[PDB]
Amino acid sequence: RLVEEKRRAAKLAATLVEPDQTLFFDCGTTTPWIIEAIDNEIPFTAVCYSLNTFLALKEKPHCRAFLCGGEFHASNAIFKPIDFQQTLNNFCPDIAFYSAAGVHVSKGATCFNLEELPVKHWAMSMAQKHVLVVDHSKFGKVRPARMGDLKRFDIVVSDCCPEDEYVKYAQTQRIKLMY
Amino acid sequence: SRLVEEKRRAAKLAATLVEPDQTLFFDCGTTTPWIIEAIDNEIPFTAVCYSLNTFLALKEKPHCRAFLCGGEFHASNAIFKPIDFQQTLNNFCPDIAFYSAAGVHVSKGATCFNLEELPVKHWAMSMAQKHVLVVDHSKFGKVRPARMGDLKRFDIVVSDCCPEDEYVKYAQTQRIKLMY
Amino acid sequence: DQKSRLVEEKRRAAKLAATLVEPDQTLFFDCGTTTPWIIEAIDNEIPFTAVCYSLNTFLALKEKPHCRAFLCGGEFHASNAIFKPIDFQQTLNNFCPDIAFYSAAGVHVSKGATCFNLEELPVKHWAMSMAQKHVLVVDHSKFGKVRPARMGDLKRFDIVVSDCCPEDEYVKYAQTQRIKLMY
Amino acid sequence: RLVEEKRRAAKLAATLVEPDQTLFFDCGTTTPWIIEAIDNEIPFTAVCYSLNTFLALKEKPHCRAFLCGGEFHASNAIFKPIDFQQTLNNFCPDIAFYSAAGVHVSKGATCFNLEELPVKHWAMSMAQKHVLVVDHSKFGKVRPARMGDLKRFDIVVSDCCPEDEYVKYAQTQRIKLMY
Amino acid sequence: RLVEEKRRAAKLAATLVEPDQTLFFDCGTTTPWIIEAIDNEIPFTAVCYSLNTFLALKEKPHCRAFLCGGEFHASNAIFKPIDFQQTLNNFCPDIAFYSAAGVHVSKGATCFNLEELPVKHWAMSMAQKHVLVVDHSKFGKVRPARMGDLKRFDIVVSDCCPEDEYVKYAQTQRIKLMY
Amino acid sequence: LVEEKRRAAKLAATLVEPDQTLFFDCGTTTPWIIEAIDNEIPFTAVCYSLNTFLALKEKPHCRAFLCGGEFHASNAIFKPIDFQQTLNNFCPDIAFYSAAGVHVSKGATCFNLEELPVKHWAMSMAQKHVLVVDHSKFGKVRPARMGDLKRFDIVVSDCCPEDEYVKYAQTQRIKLMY
Ligand SMILES: [Cl-]
Ligand SMILES: [Cl-]
Ligand SMILES: [Cl-]
Ligand SMILES: [Cl-]
Repeated sequence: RLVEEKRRAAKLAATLVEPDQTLFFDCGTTTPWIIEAIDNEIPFTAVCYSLNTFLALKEKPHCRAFLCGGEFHASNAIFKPIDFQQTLNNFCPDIAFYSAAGVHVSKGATCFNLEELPVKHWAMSMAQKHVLVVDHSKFGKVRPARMGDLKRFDIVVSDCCPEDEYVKYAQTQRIKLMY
Repeated sequence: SRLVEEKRRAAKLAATLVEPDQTLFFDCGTTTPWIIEAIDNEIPFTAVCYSLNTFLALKEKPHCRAFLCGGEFHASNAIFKPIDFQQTLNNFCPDIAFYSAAGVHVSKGATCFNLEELPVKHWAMSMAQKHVLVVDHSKFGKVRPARMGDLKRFDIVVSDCCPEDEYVKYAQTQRIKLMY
Repeated sequence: DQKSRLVEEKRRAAKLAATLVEPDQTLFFDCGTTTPWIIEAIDNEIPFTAVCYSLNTFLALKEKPHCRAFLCGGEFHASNAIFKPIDFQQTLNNFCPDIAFYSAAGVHVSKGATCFNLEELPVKHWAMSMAQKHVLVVDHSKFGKVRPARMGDLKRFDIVVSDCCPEDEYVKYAQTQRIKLMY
Repeated sequence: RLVEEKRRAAKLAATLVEPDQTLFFDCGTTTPWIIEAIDNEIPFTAVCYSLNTFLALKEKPHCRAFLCGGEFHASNAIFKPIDFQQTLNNFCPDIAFYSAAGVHVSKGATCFNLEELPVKHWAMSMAQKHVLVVDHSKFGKVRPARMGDLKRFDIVVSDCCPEDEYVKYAQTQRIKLMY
Repeated sequence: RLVEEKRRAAKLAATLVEPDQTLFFDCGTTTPWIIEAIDNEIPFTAVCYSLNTFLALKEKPHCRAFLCGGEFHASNAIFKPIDFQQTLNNFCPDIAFYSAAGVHVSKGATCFNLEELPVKHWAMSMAQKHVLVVDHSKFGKVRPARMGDLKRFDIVVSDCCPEDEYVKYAQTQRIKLMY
Repeated sequence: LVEEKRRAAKLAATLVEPDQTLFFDCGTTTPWIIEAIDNEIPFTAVCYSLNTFLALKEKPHCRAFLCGGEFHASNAIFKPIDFQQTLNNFCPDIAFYSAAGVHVSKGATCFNLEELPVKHWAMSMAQKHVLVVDHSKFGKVRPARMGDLKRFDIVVSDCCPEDEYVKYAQTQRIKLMY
């Protein structure tokens, strides 16, 4: 589970949040720790597509919360839109916080489920700043559903310094590493 | 909190209308979750809703394919209000829509407390194939500020006991089936 | 002059009518120069929702910091600066107001409540059919007058608010029809 | 502010108005200049959803003015219909004049408030010709409420030629630029 | 199952095909009769998303057959794209031929399966002319998956003149009825 | 060489684990791999040819994906026009490849160049690369070059190839299964 590592990376990712921003939060067990770490006095607007992520936003007294609806999928408790992403097409989030099961220089960022790709792809195209929040265990892993190339992300946040391969790759692509 | 026993009986009767593989719409409130709980746990069905407690009840049904209408979250009745285009809901023509109402009045119609619930209630009233209002005996004669529509918009009104003769006569004249 | 005395009579009736507003109620305000004084007299700390169909009524609601204001749109008409709804399903059919506050140019025991403009009857009749409590707010000069547009029988109003008690025939009619007179 | 630039762009947009047309005017401080530029002898029907826009139409002696009613929102003094589906039924404007706080090739046209999206989306679905009227400062900006892709607009009107990025996108997508 | 009626409506729909057009064919047992009715000498490009439709196109010597890929669903043997936003982004068919289980004046065109809506919605958004081909039994029926309002279709083709309420709706909405 | 192809295909099928995401190349060898997978093993598969898809369609526990595009009669394949629609969404656990030639110098080759865009996609995105060829493919040189043999982690055949291939496989750390 690496809960302690996820919580530390998420706390560092939360330092990027500014008052009145519109934020996108991906699914999984890492992003809810970002929501918890945001000071409860900071007002913000948030969009999400998973039950545990929404329930975390619901506990923030100054969060204007939006949920992308659709068919419920038990894995990661997500909602998958039938086709058009009406709710999401109304936003250009200041920051999108992403989750991934794998981070690979050649293969890119991957996840376990294809059902999560439509919303992750929407965020990658419509958000203004892309922040991948992943514990150290995700580096070097490759899962079967592909989100995209690592160059799609502006910042990668983790619990400790990634291997030298990712440090050098991040320098070349101007990807900021926070750990 | 109050009239749970009555809400349970109305829900029990409403659940008998469900048939296998139907697409069902469930309104917000504390009555409709009891309908979902009363449905045969072995019957497969597809359900559409727009509120958190309604969705959580559908999630507990092993053979329910559940859809949630998204949008802005409103604390009252824990609903989701679409910004404008009802994308998820525009994909459905439910076999049965189960509605909630704070008031049932012969001339003013069915009413609720919150205007934010009217867009999805009006959608169901235009797109569902059968309209079933599920209300306890206390809703009859009450009028709240947000108007859902005329009682002739419903095919069936389900309650825990027979309403006053005023509603029996009205339902008989309008061809509205009363179930209690 | 006669203009200033008319405003203070309307303001006195409107100030008394404002005492009926309770927190979180949904209110309807009619058109004219009496209803804006009701809106102004409501405690600025009381939250409420209000629907109207005229520009001056809307502008008065806009000044209330805790008023959730709704304006019935449509085509604009110069007299009383009203909006004629094309479709009542747009805004008005969504409401069953807790209280409807009405204006009238005439109040008569047999001819009923009347106004000058037939164009205002569609919205006035809508409110009379859908609101939960009906409050007619009129200065004393309106009693006994009969204008061409008929709103309805005086018995359709739960409360009639004026700047002074009307003549005995109105007091007796109110007792027979269970109309509360406020003055 | 840029009042002179807004007036010059709006004056150019007004040249598209023909007698007896039905026009939609968006909210903001640019569209009132289009209304001012229309010849006073030209009769037309107009629909709007904001107080300042309506007051400008009321001042036009040969304008049959319609106001889209609903809940009042102080920002831009707009009215938001209770039910988007019942917005201005049976109105099919010949031209819709739109406002935007941001014009971006990838993110599209954006505005500051989500409460303005329902009537803007109504016009985008019902109007026969879509004209975006924006001063040069809107180009490159991305605001939190998204109206739609720039290809949703038939014409983009401005006070001067925008950067080559926009001239190129308009040329490839066949979007007319007027300046 | 009115196969002769489906074949008659399909033959009439086939008269709209012109050489070198790009055509979309919906799933079901009505559209394959349109494909059979097209002269085997007429060259054309076909887009489909179902196995039986594809196998019918594969036999047309001058047809360039394109298959919309994705996840296979046994009902109607269709393919559902992983991400609707990336579906056939380069095609703008001259004509889209649609299927429907229900044709209703108020509720619109409906089908039985939600998995068919993404490609049906893609065609409705990208094709230049929309032609619904339905036998007389579809009129008045309502199924649970909604494709859209009847006004989304330019032409409705059937095996006989439908009931007066459909003739009136079509006249008012400018929908051409072919039978 | 149906018996030889089934022999090699059956050996290749022993590599499949439940719940894996697999890529199956075109040709008449890969459908025999699909046939050999136990019908009770659940798996997800992506392909780009008609016969390969029809083979997946017969597996009751296979979640089947077909990469679309323009149909091409030879090897009955689909030529993708947009890699973003289906293929770029996958990083398969195992890619099972076909080839008409296996040569130390010329590498793995096929007859049709229309197959290279999808084969090259698989070679770059799959996690494990398994070339399944009967003994007759060794030493042949066809006109469409897939890539050097070192790009494949495993080469599955129906019998031991000539010593030149055994030694080359050892120097490249390629596993030979036969
Ligand atoms: Cl009057
Ligand atoms: Cl709102
Ligand atoms: Cl595809
Ligand atoms: Cl190399």
